[PDB]
Amino acid sequence: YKGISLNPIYAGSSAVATVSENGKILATPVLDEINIIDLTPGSRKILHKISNEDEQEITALKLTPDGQYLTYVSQAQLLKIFHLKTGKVVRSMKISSPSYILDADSTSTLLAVGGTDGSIIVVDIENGYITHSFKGHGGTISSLKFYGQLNSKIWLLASGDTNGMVKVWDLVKRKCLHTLQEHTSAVRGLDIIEVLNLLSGGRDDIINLWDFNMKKKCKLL
Amino acid sequence: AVGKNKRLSKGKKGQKKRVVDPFTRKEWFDIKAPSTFENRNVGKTLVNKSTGLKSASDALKGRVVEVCLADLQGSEDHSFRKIKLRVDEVQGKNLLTNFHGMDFTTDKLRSMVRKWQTLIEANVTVKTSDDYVLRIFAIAFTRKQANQVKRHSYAQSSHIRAIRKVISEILTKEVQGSTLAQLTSKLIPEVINKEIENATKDIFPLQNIHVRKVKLLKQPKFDVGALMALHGEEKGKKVT
Amino acid sequence: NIAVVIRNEVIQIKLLKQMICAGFVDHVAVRADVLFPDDAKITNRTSIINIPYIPVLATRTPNIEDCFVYIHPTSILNNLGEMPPKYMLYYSLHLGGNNKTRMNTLCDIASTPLANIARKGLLLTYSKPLGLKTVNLSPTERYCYVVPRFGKIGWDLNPIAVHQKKQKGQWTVIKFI
Amino acid sequence: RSKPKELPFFLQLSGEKVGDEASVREGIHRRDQEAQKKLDAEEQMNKFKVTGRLGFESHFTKQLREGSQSKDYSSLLATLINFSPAAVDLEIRSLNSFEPFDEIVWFIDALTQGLKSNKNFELYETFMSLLFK
Amino acid sequence: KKRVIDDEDDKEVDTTLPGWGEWAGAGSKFIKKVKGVVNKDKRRDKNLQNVIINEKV
Amino acid sequence: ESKTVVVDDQGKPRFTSAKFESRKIMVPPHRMTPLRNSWTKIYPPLVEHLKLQVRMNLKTKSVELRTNPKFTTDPGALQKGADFIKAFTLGFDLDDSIALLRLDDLYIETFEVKDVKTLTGDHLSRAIGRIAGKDGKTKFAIENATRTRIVLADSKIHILGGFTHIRMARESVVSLILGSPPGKVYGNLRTVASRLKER
Amino acid sequence: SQVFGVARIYASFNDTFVHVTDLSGKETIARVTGGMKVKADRDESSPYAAMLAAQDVAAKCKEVGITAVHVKIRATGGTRTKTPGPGGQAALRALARSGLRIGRIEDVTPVPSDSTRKKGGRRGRRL
Repeated sequence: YKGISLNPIYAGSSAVATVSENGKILATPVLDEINIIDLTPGSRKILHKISNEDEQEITALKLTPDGQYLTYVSQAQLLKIFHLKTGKVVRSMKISSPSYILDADSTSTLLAVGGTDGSIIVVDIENGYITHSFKGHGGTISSLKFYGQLNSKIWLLASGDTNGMVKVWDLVKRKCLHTLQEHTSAVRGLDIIEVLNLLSGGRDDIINLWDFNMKKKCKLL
Repeated sequence: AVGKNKRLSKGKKGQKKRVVDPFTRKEWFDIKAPSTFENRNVGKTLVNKSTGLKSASDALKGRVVEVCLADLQGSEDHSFRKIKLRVDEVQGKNLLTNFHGMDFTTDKLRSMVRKWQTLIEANVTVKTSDDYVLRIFAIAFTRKQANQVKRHSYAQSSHIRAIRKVISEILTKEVQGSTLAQLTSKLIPEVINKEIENATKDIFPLQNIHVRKVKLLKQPKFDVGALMALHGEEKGKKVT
Repeated sequence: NIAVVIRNEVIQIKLLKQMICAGFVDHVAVRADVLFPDDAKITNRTSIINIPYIPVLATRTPNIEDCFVYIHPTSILNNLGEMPPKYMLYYSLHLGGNNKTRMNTLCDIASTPLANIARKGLLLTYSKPLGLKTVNLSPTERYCYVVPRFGKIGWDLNPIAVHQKKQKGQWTVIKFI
Repeated sequence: RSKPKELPFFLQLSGEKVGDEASVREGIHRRDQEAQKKLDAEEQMNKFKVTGRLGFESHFTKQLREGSQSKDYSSLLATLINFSPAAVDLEIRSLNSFEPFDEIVWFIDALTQGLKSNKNFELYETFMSLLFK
Repeated sequence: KKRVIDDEDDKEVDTTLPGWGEWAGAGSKFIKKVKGVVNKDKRRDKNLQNVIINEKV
Repeated sequence: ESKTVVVDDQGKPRFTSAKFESRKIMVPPHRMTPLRNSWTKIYPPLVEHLKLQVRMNLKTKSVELRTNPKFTTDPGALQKGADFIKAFTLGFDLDDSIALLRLDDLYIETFEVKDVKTLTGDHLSRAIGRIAGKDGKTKFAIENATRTRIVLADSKIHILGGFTHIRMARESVVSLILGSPPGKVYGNLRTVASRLKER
Repeated sequence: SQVFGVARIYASFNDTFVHVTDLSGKETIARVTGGMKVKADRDESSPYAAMLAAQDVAAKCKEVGITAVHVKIRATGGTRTKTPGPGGQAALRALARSGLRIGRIEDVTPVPSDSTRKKGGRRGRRL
């Protein structure tokens, strides 16, 4: 008898799915592979399985806002960055900590990755070399957020801890520009909006809005 | 087995979907020990949730942690003792704990018990001045003199009974004159057993004299003021 | 590069001159006996001339291939003597007074460095393998001692052990030994 | 037919060799010898280290060359016949095969000239067969 | 002669055990004498230019 | 690290690039004399091949193994070392315990005659006699047959070897404890030995 | 700087549990099991099984954010045997390898002062 098999798409692993700016592209981890599917009205189909190893499950995965690069960290403590055009794993590098938080810039250029140890590293996407590594606070990282215009000179990285702490760091200066201990629990979410204002969602119950400046002006709005 | 041939039992009829995310719904609390020990901050524990402060407070009023005095005090030579603390008053992520019991480690007990000597186990039930009914087990082993030639060092039943009586009266006098915080303060630097030795030094030369175990049995009416003093008030931040 | 902006900062002379050769090929020359060595230590005082007698070669230039040259006076090696190395690699030749040609600037080099650089280049047309063994690992791959030709003609150099391969009908060289 | 006739501290054993039938039931050096052969080759390669100064172009191939120049191979045939068998095989094997095929063409011409000469018939045929080999 | 002098001489061994004192490890960080057959100073071949006597035998 | 952002085409940014652990294991006295006796053959494998600082607190009769943050390489080296010393303490020969270091799949299993069947006094002595066999012939037969090492303590018996091997050795030993005479046991041993050799 | 759990390693005679909990043993974090990682039942108490079990639990513990563990190994105790087996040894080795910081090892095997009868019967249990 002829047979056709329907396979599940988002299964197993506890990592968030991701999409580009257009619904056309979706990434999703099954327990060991990473389905990519083209979402087109009516003609929703698949691009390609990737099957590095069936044993270690994908820990977290990000898809750059333009459907060009996919970056995924596995249980083995190493990141694989994968080109979508050529459909090929371009680079790989260990990260010395089981990471769980990925964030790609609006521009397709930078990707910050943060893991349980507390140190986070931000890497150039196109060229597999990290820019700089942040020792950071001591708790397990909870979220990351980038801020930078398409053509600007200011770039900010906000990192949220499992403790009620959020550190805003400069990228062109790499200083603990402001250390904000305000939540009592983990900072699940983060967001930067232009004038500056900062958003921090403390998992306990709270959503904090900080009026903020490149200079020491940083108060609870 | 998760094998294909492991045939299905009544068993796997209706499962439940893993959607709860338990260690996202849960929460972290840190505990603190009384002021007798030196390192008071030890470890963290988990509470199911906080939606019921009923649940939070009740779980942490039932909790009982169990640490080793080496970890607690910094000196690695208390490796074999191991105390039990129970937390009963909680405030602001931070748990206040007091003494709840003692024991050795099974390795140390097997290590002390050797073959050519007598073991003596004394067992006294008492109550402190704090109204904490308590039970203390002590042990000792009949060592041998510096010019022994006899292979063994056995004591007679008479010497055994005399030493048991002495140990019982020493333990009860000490822990009836004491209070429970004072009891732990005595029990830390091995002073009761120094007394036991120094008292039994004329009946029979002993060795490895230890206060093997302490057991709480009854507790008095609770006292949050006593706890806070034993550990040695706050405002908020104007959310609007 | 780390630390984005750019700042300027035994010294292994062998590699230094190997590098300089990689730059300055092909304008090479070899000193020739015997008017250059201490035979010409006679007889002036406080200023001695050691008559430079050096055939310049470059196969890309068969005309000035194998031509006698005299040193430039401005060089710090102006008619100096008792200097060890044999091949001198120069920047540019120029004709001046007494209808005499001289080299611009120099580097002192020897056999196996010239061999390395020209190998990476083009000029070393090797010989048949050479009593000394010549082991073949596979029909394509063999080791062999070869004397190369650095050359209307050019000289040769010392024999070198070489790990060369057959491909495309020639015994191209992989690495030296 | 005339070639003559002729540990680690941390062991790494397997699930059947030691008692790990579990890993067996869920069951999950030639390159080393190649590396060692490379190494031996290096060993003789740098053990023979004579730096005597030897001519670039061998006598045989040179003589062939001016034979081609003069379009007559008499001397080349003379020396080819005077060779020793091991030699003859060595050079014929170690000719060249580049694009222009000049060496092979010249050798073929030499053999044809010899067969015209009507001398050493057997050795000229056998040289031709060796070249074809 | 040097060989036999050192053979016949009184040995002195080092009986230290790395350990018992303190950490005798990769990172960082008890002597007795045994009488030989003859001490070097007593041998009846000293001040003999070309002689080698074996007190051992 | 000097530092400036460079703005590339499309204006996008570009930058440039930029635990000691301890364990303690005690030693009984009757196994404390031989530890001193063969100590000099013990620390070299610990320090040279495992890079593991050692010590012996003879004022607490323990051996302390601590691993350095930088010198050691293998994380599991510490645990293998602890196991090796532990086996030597339980009473195995030095070279046997070294084998326990060398490999990675050697285990030690212990149990007791009262764990198998409650025996009292003279019966228990006879049972240990039946395990040992005259001049240890029986125990040596089992060890050679199943490629393991057996040590009888007073009543505890310990078996070192690979997993299935110690299972087989335990099996035979338990039969001996219940009371099958050494003749029948030896017959069974030679049968399983032939089968294991063929496989 | 770190946080500590307590890894309770129950090495039964024909299975193995590796149960990680918080201090005070109340809030269980991860629990795996021999056969559960090995789909058979000869091998449900095998060193390989326990090795996989401990590897996975180390994964889950590193999830939750606990970096060190004290360990309480255990045998079935009671009237049965009383010493942890190869299963427990394998689990311990695998986990320490996996790189959680091991703090303090104990053997909390329940040893009856005065046991009741044991399952065997007068003739003896096994074989």
